[PDB]
Amino acid sequence: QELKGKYMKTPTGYLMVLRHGDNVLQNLEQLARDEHIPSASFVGIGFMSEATFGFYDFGRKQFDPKTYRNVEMANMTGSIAWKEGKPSIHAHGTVTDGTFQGAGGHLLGLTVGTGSCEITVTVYPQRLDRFVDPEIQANVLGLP
Amino acid sequence: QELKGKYMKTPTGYLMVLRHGDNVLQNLEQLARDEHIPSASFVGIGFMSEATFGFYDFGRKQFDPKTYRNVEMANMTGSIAWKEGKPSIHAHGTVTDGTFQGAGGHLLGLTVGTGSCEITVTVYPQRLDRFVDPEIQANVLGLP
Amino acid sequence: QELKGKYMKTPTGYLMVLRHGDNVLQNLEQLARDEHIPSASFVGIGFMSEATFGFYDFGRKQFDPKTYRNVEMANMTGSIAWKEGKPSIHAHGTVTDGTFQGAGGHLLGLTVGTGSCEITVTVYPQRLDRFVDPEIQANVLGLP
Repeated sequence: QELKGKYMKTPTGYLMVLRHGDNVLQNLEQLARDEHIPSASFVGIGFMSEATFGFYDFGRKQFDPKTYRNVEMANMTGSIAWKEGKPSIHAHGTVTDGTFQGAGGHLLGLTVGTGSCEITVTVYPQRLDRFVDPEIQANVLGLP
Repeated sequence: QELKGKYMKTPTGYLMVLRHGDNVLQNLEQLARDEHIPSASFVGIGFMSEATFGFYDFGRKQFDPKTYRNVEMANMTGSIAWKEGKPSIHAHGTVTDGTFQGAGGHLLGLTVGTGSCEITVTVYPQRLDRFVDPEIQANVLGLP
Repeated sequence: QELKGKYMKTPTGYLMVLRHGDNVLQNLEQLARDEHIPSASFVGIGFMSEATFGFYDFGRKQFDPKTYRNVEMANMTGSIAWKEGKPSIHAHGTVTDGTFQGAGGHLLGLTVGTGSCEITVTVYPQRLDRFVDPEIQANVLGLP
């Protein structure tokens, strides 16, 4: 019942409308599990109480993080796939505040604020996993 | 005849190409009315003579606005729905100038400059309204 | 064989996953030629070893360019069409670095770094050309 009222089936996939306090990537993980999404693309917009990005450091194998608060999310773009049996969301975003200046990159997590988040999901029939590309030491989406 | 030559039907919705001087959100409103769009998602790009954003102030119930001139629109992302019988466009954007620095957020209005605006519209069969969410005092897209 | 393993057919078009060292717009040109794409929209994300943008100068008929290195591409949005028999890609992007500040605009070229690039392509049945709009001295996508 977690996702009750938070999405609708569309001809090409789903439309999701998340609400105050919803954890965006976790709700996309739950959609993947509830609807058994083989793989998907998505885009979205909304208003976030917090958005955390990471810039990956290959040397020390860690994301350097940064958190923004009470920001408009001008765009999110990403994919749904799987890794080790669990949903594996890969999302980027662009956020702006009352200066209107943009920031963002690779999303680690984000939470809807006093607003909503509209997400347009295009679902594919192929079950896709992500794997570590040994040439670069990063996760990449595998295609058939 | 307003929209003559400005869009084509696609398998999933429409593709719109707006031209010098066109008011982007107003042309999306007109597409909604002319094609009786129940609801839709969209993304787009273009070059704007002006783009006006707003950062909403919940205390005084007003957007603080900011206008940018002669800017590339690196992305727009949004939705078409209805409110009180009229089209209700919810759009965000990201704009850049000759410094290449990004800015944007919630769009209040924008006008195509010496360029064009390409808009990819995905149309859904469900008629959707936006409503004020009393928990947050903001418009949210209602789903069935 | 250039594009072997780099894309899959989807119900609405293609999904492309480009890899370290791939030239993004050139690979989209090659997809257009290999799959005889009449026209298309796309969005994408990835990590770029370099991304070059241009801000067009109408007076001297040239793009002023700027190159960013080792950047996350928070979004790309664009279209595939044709001009003089050759693919004509029109793409914008938004990139961020370890400051998380955003930059971008009109893309002249970009190369995948130690990462990948996921591209969601929506294909239309209509063959579209771009043409110079004599009122503005810029290329615009022509519609039927």
